[PDB]
Amino acid sequence: KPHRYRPGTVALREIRRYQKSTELLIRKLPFQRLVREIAQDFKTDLRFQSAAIGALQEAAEAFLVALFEDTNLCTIHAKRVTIFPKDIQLARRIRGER
Amino acid sequence: RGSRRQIQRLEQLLALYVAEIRRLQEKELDLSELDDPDSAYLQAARLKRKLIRLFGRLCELKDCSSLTGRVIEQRIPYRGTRYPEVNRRIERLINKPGPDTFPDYGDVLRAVEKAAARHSLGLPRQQLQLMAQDAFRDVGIRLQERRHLDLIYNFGCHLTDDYRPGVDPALSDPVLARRLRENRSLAMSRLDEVISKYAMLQDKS
Amino acid sequence: KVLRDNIQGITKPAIRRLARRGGVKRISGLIYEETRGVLKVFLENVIRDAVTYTEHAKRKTVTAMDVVYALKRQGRTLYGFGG
Repeated sequence: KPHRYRPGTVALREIRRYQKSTELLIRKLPFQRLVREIAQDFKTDLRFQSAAIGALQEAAEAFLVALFEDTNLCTIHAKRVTIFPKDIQLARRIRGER
Repeated sequence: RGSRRQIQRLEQLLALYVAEIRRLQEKELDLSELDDPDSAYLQAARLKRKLIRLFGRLCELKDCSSLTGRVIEQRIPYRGTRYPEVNRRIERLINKPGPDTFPDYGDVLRAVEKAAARHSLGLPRQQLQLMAQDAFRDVGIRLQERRHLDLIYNFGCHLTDDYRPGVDPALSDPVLARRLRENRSLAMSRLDEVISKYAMLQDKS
Repeated sequence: KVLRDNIQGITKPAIRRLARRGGVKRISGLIYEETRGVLKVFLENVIRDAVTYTEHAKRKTVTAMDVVYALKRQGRTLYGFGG
């Protein structure tokens, strides 16, 4: 059982969330710019808390990854296959949502 | 054991990083700021990276592992086949550390084949294939569950830490609830529509 | 006959890694644009709900809390969060 470091000044629950932030795959500048692109279509006077952008990114990446997990789990071949739009669609029908 | 003084200094810095991250998280960004490479969001992300590096350095200083208590640190057991050698290989496959651990069917089938060949189990091809498919299904469920819990147990920040579903404003304002219901119909159709759009484009090629 | 799309934004390698994180190792050409499109649609869906909350609160800033209430309405992704 590996020894565990527990800082005296910061809770591990905070540390875990920062760590997850460093694990995200979409570059943060393009992500915030995509949010801008969407917001422009709603209202030119909308502001976003920075933390709201962070929640959006964490959730959006989980959503995309789950689409791929579902497709993966529905794909059973002895030789590997390239995944196409129809595979995503089918898998979403089989084990995905709504 | 590490220097008590240096540990106390570094932990002070760690807390300073936290306070600055929280300050940046509460900044309100207009549209021009969302276009800024030096926005509060990007400053915050850079500070989170710095903080995680410092955390790692403190782990090394106190001779601890770099674990943080993430749900994805929890090992998923697999004992699904009648062959413990195979079971072992699958369990190793699904418990590699980090956020990218999620095999495809091919990886599981390869683990089964390799285990069987290594231990001369004499298992024929179709038995291996069925074993692999049952395994892949079983571990797929558990991997998805572990990731889901890792997300919902480690989401947001101090600003959302007091959230509870019973405080949802829509619960006591039917005009709001009605608009959200309308939005929901639209959202589902929009997602269906993009999925179907790319399926249709595939059909034309 | 083959052609390379231009963009500003979400790069091919990022989309490759997102697919890989889900265990998908090989994706077709259309998957890149599809992933960008799906991402944009999901974000529009969340932001539409978030802004509905912001406007209900008579605010001009979308808060992390607005985004949470919105995310909870988008299905499985954040299911179970908060209680």
